[PDB]
Amino acid sequence: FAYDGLKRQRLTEPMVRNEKGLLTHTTWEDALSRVAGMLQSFQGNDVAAIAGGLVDAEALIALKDLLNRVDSDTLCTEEVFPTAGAGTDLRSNYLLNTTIAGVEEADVVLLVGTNPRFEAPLFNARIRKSWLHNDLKVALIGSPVD
Amino acid sequence: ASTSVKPIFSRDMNEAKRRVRELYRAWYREVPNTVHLFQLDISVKQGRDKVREMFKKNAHITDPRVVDLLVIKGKMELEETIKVWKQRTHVMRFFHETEAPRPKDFLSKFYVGHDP
Amino acid sequence: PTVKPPTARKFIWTNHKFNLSGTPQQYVPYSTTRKKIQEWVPPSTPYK
Amino acid sequence: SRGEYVVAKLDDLINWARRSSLWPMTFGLACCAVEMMHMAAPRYDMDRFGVVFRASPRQSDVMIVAGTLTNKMAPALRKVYDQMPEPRYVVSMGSCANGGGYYHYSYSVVRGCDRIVPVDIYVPGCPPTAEALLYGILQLQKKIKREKRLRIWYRR
Amino acid sequence: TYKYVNLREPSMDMKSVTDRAAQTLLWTELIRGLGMTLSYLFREPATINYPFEKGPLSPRFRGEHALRRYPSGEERCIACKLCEAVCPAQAITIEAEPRADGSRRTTRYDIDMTKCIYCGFCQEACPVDAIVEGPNFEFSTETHEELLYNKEKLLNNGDKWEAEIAANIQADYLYR
Amino acid sequence: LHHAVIPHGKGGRSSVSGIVATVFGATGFLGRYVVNHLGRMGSQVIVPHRCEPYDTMHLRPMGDLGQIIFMDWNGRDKDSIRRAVEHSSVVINLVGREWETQNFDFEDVFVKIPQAIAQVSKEAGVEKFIHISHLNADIKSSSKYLRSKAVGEKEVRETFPEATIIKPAEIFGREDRFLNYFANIRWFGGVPLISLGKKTVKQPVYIVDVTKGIINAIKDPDARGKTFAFVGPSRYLLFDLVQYVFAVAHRPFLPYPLPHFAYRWIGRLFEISPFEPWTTRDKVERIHTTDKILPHLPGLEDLGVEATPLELKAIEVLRRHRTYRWLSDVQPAKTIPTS
Amino acid sequence: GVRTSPTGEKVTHTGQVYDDGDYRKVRFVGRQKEVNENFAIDLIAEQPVSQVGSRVISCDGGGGALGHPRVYINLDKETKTGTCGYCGLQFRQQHH
Amino acid sequence: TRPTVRPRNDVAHKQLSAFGEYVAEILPKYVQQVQVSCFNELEICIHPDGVIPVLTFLRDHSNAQFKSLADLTAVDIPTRQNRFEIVYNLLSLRFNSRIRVKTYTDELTPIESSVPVYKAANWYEREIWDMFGVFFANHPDLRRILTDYGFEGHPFRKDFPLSGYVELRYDDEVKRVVAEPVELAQEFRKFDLNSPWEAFPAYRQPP
Ligand SMILES: CCCCCCCCCCCCCCCCCC(=O)OC[C@H](COP(=O)([O-])OCC[N+](C)(C)C)OC(=O)CCCCCCCCCCCCCCCCC
Ligand SMILES: NC(=O)C1=CN([C@@H]2O[C@H](COP(=O)(O)OP(=O)(O)OC[C@H]3O[C@@H](n4cnc5c(N)ncnc54)[C@H](OP(=O)(O)O)[C@@H]3O)[C@@H](O)[C@H]2O)C=CC1
Ligand code: SF4
Ligand code: SF4
Ligand code: SF4
Ligand SMILES: [Zn+2]
Repeated sequence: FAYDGLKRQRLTEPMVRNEKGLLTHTTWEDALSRVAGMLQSFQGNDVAAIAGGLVDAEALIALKDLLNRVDSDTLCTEEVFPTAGAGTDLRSNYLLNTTIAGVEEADVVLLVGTNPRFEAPLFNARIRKSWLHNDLKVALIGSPVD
Repeated sequence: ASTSVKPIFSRDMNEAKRRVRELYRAWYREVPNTVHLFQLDISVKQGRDKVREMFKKNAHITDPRVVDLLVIKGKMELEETIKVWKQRTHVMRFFHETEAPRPKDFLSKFYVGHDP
Repeated sequence: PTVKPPTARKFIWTNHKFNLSGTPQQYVPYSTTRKKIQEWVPPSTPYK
Repeated sequence: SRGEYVVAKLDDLINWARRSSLWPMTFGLACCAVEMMHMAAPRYDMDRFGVVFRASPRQSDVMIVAGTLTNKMAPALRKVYDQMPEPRYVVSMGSCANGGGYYHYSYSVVRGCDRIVPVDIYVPGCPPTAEALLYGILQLQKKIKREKRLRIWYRR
Repeated sequence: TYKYVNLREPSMDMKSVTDRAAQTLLWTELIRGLGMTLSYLFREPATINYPFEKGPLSPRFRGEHALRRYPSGEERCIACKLCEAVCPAQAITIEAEPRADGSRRTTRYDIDMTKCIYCGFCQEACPVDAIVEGPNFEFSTETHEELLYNKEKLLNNGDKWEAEIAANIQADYLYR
Repeated sequence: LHHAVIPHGKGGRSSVSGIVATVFGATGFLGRYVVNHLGRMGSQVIVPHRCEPYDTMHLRPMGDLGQIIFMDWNGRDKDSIRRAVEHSSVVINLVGREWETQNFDFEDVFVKIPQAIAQVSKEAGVEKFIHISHLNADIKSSSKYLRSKAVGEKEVRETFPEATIIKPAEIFGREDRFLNYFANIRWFGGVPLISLGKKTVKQPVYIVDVTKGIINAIKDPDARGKTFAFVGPSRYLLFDLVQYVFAVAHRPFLPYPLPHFAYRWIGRLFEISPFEPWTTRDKVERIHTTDKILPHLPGLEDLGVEATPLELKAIEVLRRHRTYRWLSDVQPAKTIPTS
Repeated sequence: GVRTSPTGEKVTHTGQVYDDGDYRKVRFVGRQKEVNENFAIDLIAEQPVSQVGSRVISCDGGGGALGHPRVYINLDKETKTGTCGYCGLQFRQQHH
Repeated sequence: TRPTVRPRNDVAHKQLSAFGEYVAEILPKYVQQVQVSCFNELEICIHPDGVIPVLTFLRDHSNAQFKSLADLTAVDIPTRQNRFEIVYNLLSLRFNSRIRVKTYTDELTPIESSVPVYKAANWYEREIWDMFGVFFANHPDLRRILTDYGFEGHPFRKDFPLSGYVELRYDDEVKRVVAEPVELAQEFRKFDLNSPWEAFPAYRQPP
């Protein structure tokens, strides 16, 4: 039921700041040229990037390559993940290694600081299916949510 | 067994290429008549350039059956032009004189729309 | 109609209009639906 | 007098002459030609309005495009229109000529004869009844009765 | 059972040969064809005095479209889109949403009168007698745009032809 | 914002280009081609017309349904001008007349009307304004046509400072009165040319080139408040261009000189016609006026248009004047080298 | 009912009207905008509620086979009136 | 008998079955499958090499005398290797019967023209080439019959778009009718009508 938010508050034209500091519509030529000028002037640490929660892999790689060609590596995300240790070098360190369908094979599940009912509703539903059919023992470390 | 296929006219590319050249000669000799008969405003040089462009589009084909069909269709196209079954509008549909040049580069296609 | 008049209803035209094509009163088509996708309106104040 | 009076009356004379002697060249293309032949039939007898049954292109005043106009036929319909002496009018009869009709989404059909020639009157139906076509012709006479060729020339 | 149309042997007696010679020389059977057209000259013509006289029609006639109302003035259409599914020419375009009072009503109802084949399937499909083809056949326009009807035009036709549309439906619904 | 219509589609007839154009004088030669190009790409075109609606019928098939809208307007009525530009984003002015009538003179059509359109357009908030003048617009010109052109050109630039002004040479095409003018003189025996047509240099331009310049000027943001000069690629002597026309038309060529004072006398005679005069005193002055060179003004190369040689497009214009079908070639006309 | 926006253009029963700076308004210059002045949402509100003495009532829109399919409307709730899904006529139970 | 069910003619079903075996025995070299439908129509499925033999046998044999070619058409089934299916409908006036003969081809394999057997196949095969692109060998005069001159493609193929790739228009600049890429002011709306519940169990296919 969130698709109707794809019909409000949409960005439909490129916009740049005018002499009064407000955003006015412009063309793709003017907006991109104004961005390339600043990008060329700066280099290295002076260029950074942050990725949001709905960005696709195609856009992530393209932005990283563009920022690499000015010798920038500050390609950041909004969702923290500890880099101490192996960091984001081994995929097993930041994946659901058992897989969603693997919960049906588990016999003890330990939940640490997470409300999967709202973060991953269809992952919580899979836990209840094992709880209901496989008599799965579930333990939680965190606030006592239903 | 599997690659055994009944041919149309040619048994190998050498035989097929013979028909292609014969068709090319027939088209080359015909362009002056088409320009005069249809009162086209193009020149004979433009017409013969168009014939060459059409032939060079299908220069990567290596299947004799596919080439025979291309020649069979080409012969039909020549027949419609020689006998004036076509009209001045049909002949001038190879040149696209009314379609504005479509962009070819990424930036030009990026501005107009979403089609790649 | 004099012998068997039509049923009266409040929404029926009381005045009949002949064919209006070619006159200033002619029908002009248009889309009867509202705008589907609303666009974001930038703030009316500076930021820096 | 005023000058505008003489020109106003001369317009009526030539408007009356042109609408009282409409000679149509009928492009019978599909079923709509049958309903066009029933307007020439005794019941409606278009000949009694001054509208002859058929005329050759060089002496025709209005072209009635009656039936589906395919891509193959489109070049030939324009050629006949170009060779009609002026003033020339075009009546689009039926859905097929009006906008494509039943065959609107076909690969071989012109989606409306107004893509090839200007149209003065559109007669709707599939087919329009012979009386609905006669209403279009009579509606073309009134359009010609509103012409102001000389009044406009007088004010140039 | 069959019959022959042109299997005859003309008689060859002098009486018959002279009859055919008289026909060949005296043009007898051609003058007989002049007597058939002379008779028509003295008959009453079948022409009617249009527009003062009109050709007869029936209650089933399929003409210009119209959207109808209930006696209260509420629109009959409840945006079910059956007419849009059955339309063989795809001449109907419908968009709907809940109305301010919650009812199921259309926001777009267009008939492209240049795609329409005036077939009547839309009024057969309609379960509430909302969309009908009225008795008007005299709505030719001067432009192609005047024949792209929207909901306002169709509701104006209904309020314009209800007196006559209601009577025709009353005279034919028992056959439906 | 209430503009930037966001073009959609693939640039075709049923596409949307985002141009809402009011074309004044769209029922003439140049306007016929401007509307066609605007409607080809899917533009909303408003066509104010003064003539009979029958004389705009050739424009209807140029756009999709609802894309070409026709209105009545009067040159001296500001309200009619207001109705036809209050919704447009660009206004194009093609009003003009090669002769003077009893009601409109060169002051009316080339000064007052263009100024009225420019003034009303400014009040209505029209972003772009294209105005057509002549390449030979000069206040010290013998032709009253070209004098009023200069006066009006200056008055538009002040009323509408951001306006784009195009200055084309004689435009040649199927419906032109330039090549068709040097073909109907056969009706009068030989071809009279002042000084035998040796002291005049012409640089004609093709109609489609002028049309693509105007369209590119609408989409080009650099054309605001800029003056252009649309000229052909080659320069010709009036004698060797008129000779070419007859050569292409395959008509006999019998040129003979005629003094300037006598050529105006016959032009004075043809002006009595209450219909389109065959020739006039002003027409004779412009036919023999040498085309100015303005190297300091952008041409068709700055708008991305390549000028079409008169040789390529002369046959199509002059085919109808030939008397035989499938006759059976002519040599290119002599051209004045640059520098 | 029929109302006019702050530009002189009438508003349809679907709520449609061109904005002040919409170029599409040029189609009505020298012509008119077709609007039906018989808004059905208003007219159906003029119909008095029918007072019936049973829990369940049926509506066919009036006219038998000339109306709409026969539906049955529950009237148990005493806080609202049972409305017909087809024609909009409202029904109420007799005080119980 | 049920008033609403089409009655069954078992006598004619037995005759057509017997003649199907008759043809399957006399021409084993080509006949691949014979079948009779519940509404009593006989189909002979042949290898494409057997067009001239099988058709000549049915036309000339004394127990066939199928002297009229009622129709000749093609069906495009893209999921088969040989997508095209050539169908011959023949009528016998001596025995007051009808037979259908089916063969197959693909885009590049030609099929021998049957003009020698039935002269009616001349135009019927020009229409198959024009609408489906099947080539017929030794056809006296093969060329487009229905489509526009210079028209590119084969409209009746299953992968050809309904509205085609080009549309015609008159352009006032070039003073002629032109062809441009197709754009539709209203796209042909596509309806998914098939019900997700099986309707005819008798025709169910093994999984
Ligand atoms: C003792 C005195 C002796 C004196 C001489 C006696 C003369 C005896 C009579 C002589 C024979 C009669 C000759 C009649 C003319 C022959 C015509 C002929 O050749 O027919 C054969 C021809 C040909 O007939 P066929 O097509 O069957 O071919 C005959 C020859 N074969 C078969 C071998 C090919 O027929 C026609 O003439 C066709 C007629 C077409 C005309 C259609 C219009 C007719 C409408 C009727 C008009 C009436 C006119 C009245 C005018 C009045 C004016 C004031
Ligand atoms: N053609 C050429 O060679 C050259 C053209 N130009 C200029 O380009 C513009 C287009 O000229 P062009 O099309 O070739 O020639 P046209 O005479 O054929 O075009 C004239 C147009 O302007 C209209 N017009 C004339 N007077 C009036 C008036 N009082 N009120 C309203 N409209 C009027 C005409 O309307 P209507 O026909 O209905 O009366 C017509 O539509 C002109 O300004 C011209 O000076 C400049 C250089 C060369
Ligand atoms: S509009 Fe109807 S009657 Fe006319 S040609 Fe088309 S299908 Fe036939
Ligand atoms: S009459 Fe037929 S074609 Fe016309 S709108 Fe109704 S269903 Fe569609
Ligand atoms: S007109 Fe009738 S069939 Fe069409 S949507 Fe409305 S109620 Fe349904
Ligand atoms: Zn109800």
